[PDB]
Amino acid sequence: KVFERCELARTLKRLGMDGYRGISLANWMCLAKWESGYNTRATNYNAGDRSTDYGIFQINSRYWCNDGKTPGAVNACHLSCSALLQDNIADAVACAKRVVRDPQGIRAWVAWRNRCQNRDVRQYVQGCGV
Repeated sequence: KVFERCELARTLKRLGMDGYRGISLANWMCLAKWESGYNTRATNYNAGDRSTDYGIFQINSRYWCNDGKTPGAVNACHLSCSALLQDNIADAVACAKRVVRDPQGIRAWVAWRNRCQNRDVRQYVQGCGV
């Protein structure tokens, strides 16, 4: 749901995202701040695009998961977009991993290279109390 910044640090560390694919949770948490404000239920919609963002990392339902009746959904994460907004973060993390597993990495969302493009984001997870 709508949690705080420190919760996101332990949330990704509990799943194993802390220091995954060469990136650190510090960059992953700084993105969730502007992406959904540390909110898993946060989801964006589309106007005739068949791509609804679902999850704390805003994942569209046309190239990552399928919400239910989305034909464009490629099912990259292979799951339900609705689970990404649910309290369970496993779908948000499992689908987020697939997004960074590509050659782009953590550069899929523009908000990451706008406020965290190779910036000092270590303070986001450093000093949380894990």
